[PDB]
Amino acid sequence: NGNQVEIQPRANIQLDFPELKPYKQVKQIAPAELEGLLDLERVIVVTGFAEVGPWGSARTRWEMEAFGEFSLEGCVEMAWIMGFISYHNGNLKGRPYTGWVDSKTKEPVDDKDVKAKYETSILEHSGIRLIEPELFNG
Amino acid sequence: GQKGGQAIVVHPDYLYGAITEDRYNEYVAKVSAREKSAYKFFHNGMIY
Amino acid sequence: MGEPIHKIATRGVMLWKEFDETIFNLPKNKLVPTLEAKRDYIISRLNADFQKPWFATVNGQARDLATMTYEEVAKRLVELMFIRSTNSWFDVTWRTFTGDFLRRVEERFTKSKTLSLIQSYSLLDKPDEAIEKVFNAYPAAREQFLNAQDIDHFLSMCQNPMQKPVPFVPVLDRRFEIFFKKDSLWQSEHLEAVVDQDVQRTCILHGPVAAQ
Repeated sequence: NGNQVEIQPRANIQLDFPELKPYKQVKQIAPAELEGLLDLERVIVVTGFAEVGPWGSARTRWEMEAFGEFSLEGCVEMAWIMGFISYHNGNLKGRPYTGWVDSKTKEPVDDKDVKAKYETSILEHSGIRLIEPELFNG
Repeated sequence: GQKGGQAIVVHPDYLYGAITEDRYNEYVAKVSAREKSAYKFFHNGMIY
Repeated sequence: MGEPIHKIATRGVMLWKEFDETIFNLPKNKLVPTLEAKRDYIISRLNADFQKPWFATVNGQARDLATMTYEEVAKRLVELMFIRSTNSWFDVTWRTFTGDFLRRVEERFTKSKTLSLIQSYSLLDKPDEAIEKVFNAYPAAREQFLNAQDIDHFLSMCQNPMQKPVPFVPVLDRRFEIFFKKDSLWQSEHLEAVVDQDVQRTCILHGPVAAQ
């Protein structure tokens, strides 16, 4: 007699702003008498936070802390932080390319392949580990 | 050096009980717009 | 390339002449600052008086690719490349362009290996239903601006040689002249593929003396 397309995930890193409920539910949580009782100039709130640490940013550190391993967005962020991957937009070996390339070899890297390519080295060079003299002036 | 400290952080949703519905809704709209701009900036800044 | 052409003085051609003497004759080191200074005026002129409008225009509000949602981009592509009168895409390479964009949308907003919801681009012969399907599967794409990488991908595939040039201006940069001028002659015979079927937006070659 003679002669399905599959879709690969691409990392979509989010900022993770707090979810805001409808006024009805949020009104249900706190006493009804609280409305107009507080001087909101005297209430201090945290509107942003960040960190630089052994597990990267606050996003990647939290992934490691809460779940013990990196999602795709976490793996891509750790790879980019550690300089394993870099973004490219232009001609690569003649053909145009838009996406991640390995920082050293400049070969294209798909998001799905970041874990397989790099995760083991990311985990080996993150968190509590043997002191690396190159990071502390020998 | 005897430096002891404590902080208490409360869930942000308790704040909203202190304001009216109109103020809350206008805040929500403003935050949503700001978050979209922040995403745009974050990804541009990351890749470049 | 700078060769004179005799064209009917339509609003599109008048804009062409204005840009010829105001933007395209500028030296390289001045082109980008001028485009940046005149972005609003240029965008308004494109949307009002030219056959290749500003792409990032949502419901008449000028924008940028970075300030559009994925859904807004998909709908704009369908609005500018799909002819309602003939119920067809003006050409199949624009169909392929829109299908490529929807596949990228799925790739961006999917969490694991999955079957594409656009198995054959022939499903785009009813673009509304295909768009509804894609963005019902990935509702988060209706309220998130394009990832910067997807902006770059979109502009890359606006520059695909094996593809009919896109009927819009997607960005203001060093290649604005190419975006503005390339493939300007077919619109005279296919007004059904122009924004308002408006001849005044198109360029029609005609001799001055022979016109009499």
